[PDB]
Formats: sequence, structure tokens, C-alpha cells
Amino acid sequence: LCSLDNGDCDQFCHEEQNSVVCSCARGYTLADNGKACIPTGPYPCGKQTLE
Amino acid sequence: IVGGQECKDGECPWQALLINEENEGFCGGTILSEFYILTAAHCLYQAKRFKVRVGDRNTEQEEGGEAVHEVEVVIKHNRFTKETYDFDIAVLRLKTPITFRMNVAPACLPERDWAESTLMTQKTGIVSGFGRTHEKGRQSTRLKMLEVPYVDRNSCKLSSSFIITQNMFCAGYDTKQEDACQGDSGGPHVTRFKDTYFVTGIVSWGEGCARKGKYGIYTKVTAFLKWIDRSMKT
Ligand SMILES: Nc1nccc2ccc(CN3CC[C@H](NS(=O)(=O)c4cc5ncccc5s4)C3=O)cc12
Ligand SMILES: [Ca+2]
Repeated sequence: LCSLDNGDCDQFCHEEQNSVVCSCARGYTLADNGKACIPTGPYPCGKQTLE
Repeated sequence: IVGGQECKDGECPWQALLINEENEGFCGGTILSEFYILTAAHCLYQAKRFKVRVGDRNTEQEEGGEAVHEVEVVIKHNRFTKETYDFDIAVLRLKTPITFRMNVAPACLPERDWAESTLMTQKTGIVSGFGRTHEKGRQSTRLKMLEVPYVDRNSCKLSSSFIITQNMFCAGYDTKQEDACQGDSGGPHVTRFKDTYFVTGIVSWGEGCARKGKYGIYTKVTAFLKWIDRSMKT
């Protein structure tokens, strides 16, 4: 589960009911696949700036 | 920072610099959001009044992306002790919001359990700052960053002349000449995960800098995550 490659989650992984539940830091929203984290605006936390 | 490299454009956008009345940098900080800066409580004993500067990579010349911000509230940890360097954490609320842009952006706050299981389990973290580049030298003029290996808690405890509390952790090298140093205190220790950087420590102290058999000591951010959340809610 979460110990196997972070559960395939982009960020936060939690093992609930024996199942993987992924989540994201503030400023991101969980993608439709329930694994990727999508930045909600420009300058999302934790990203080096390119412009 | 002793050893390591210059932070290149856009590479360390969450770095904040605390400056005194004479506009000199004396400590580091990490940008947490538009209004909050994370730093070391012990830095607060270092200046009568101070401001926070963001977006700076070279103190020798205004480049254009820099911005000074005055502090509205200094939230120091109630349990911090100058004597042991325990609870070396403080949150700064800024009077005006930081405007994110090139070289100016926040680092993400992780969740405790996942951070402890997956981030502090990583091989390395990254420390950065304008501090000394040699134990006895002067403050750096350019922002630098250094990759520092997480250090086994037991060897860390054995290497130190002072008590490594549960609010601290170790990183750095046994003999290799690289480590944070004076002036870097309060600065960011972040860990990269899938190209996203999370705040994992606050530059705290060490015995000299880059000394053989000694490591760099960092405030363990994952132990104050609730405290940080409370500090930013007020
Ligand atoms: N490496 C570094 N990394 C990061 C930031 C640093 C900031 C200052 C200095 C500079 N400093 C600060 C004090 C220290 N001197 S000590 O070894 O006598 C110590 C005495 C003591 N007593 C109680 C608790 C801990 C100690 S360490 C030193 O070298 C070294 C640093
Ligand atoms: Ca500058």
C-alpha cells in the first residue's frame, strides 16, 4: 500500500480500510484519478520558479 | 553554507533573509505562505528590530525581484530554551502579503506521518542560506544550497557533546567539508519528493561548522506541525 512506491500517490499517502487514499498539500487539488495533485494557481508550494 | 553551490535562478524561492536595522542579513527563514515565515526562535534574540527580505540571491546588488517586509507578529515557541537549543522554532506574521514571482514562492508543509515515513526516509534533504562559507569566515554574499544526507539518529546522538532532543535531527557529513554554518540559522531544510519540495527542518546549530565527526543539527519540523498550523491560524 503506502509503502509500495508511496501508493502511486503524487504526495500524501494514507492507508485507510486497508486501501490507499492519496491527498495533497494546500494549493493543490486531487486529480480525477485520485492520485495526482494539480496546482490550483500560479506559484504552487514546493515548486522551483521558472518564470 | 560551507561547500555546496550557489542557488541558481528560481532554485530556492522559499528562502527568506532576516535583516537588521543596518540592513545586514543575520538569519534565514522559510516562506510558508503569503503572510508567514518560518524561522529559528534563537534568531529572535539576535536583533533589536528586523525585517524580512524575499527574492534576494545576491546581497551585493538590487536585482529587481527582491522585497522587504516588516514584521507584524513574532510567534516564538513558549517552550524554547536558549540553554539547550530545544524547541528552536518561531513563526513570523508579515504586515503585508508576499507577492509570489520568480525566486519568491512558499515551500509545502507536509503531514507528519507521511513526512516521517517517506520524506525523512529519503537519502538527502537541502539546506540553503547566506551564512558563512567557512567556520571562521564572513557572511556569504550569494545565496547557496547544499544537499545534506539524513544522519542515523544513534550515530548523531553519539557524535554530539550536547543532548540531541526529540525536537532535533541530524544531517550532513562526518568528515566531508560541507554543512550549514553561522548566518544560515532559521533557514530552510527541505526534502524533494517527485519534484515537489517540502519543509522538513529549520537550520539550528552545530559545534563549529563542517567539523570532523560532527553533524548539522536541525529543528524537527514534523514535531511542530500542529503548532505551526495554530500559529498561522492566528
Ligand atoms: N554548525 C552550525 N550549523 C547550523 C547553524 C549554526 C549556527 C551557529 C553556529 C556556531 N556555534 C553556536 C554554538 C556552537 N559552539 S559549541 O560547539 O560550543 C555548542 C555549545 C552548545 N551548548 C548547548 C547546546 C548546543 C551547543 S553547540 C557553535 O559552534 C554553528 C552552526
Ligand atoms: Ca539582491
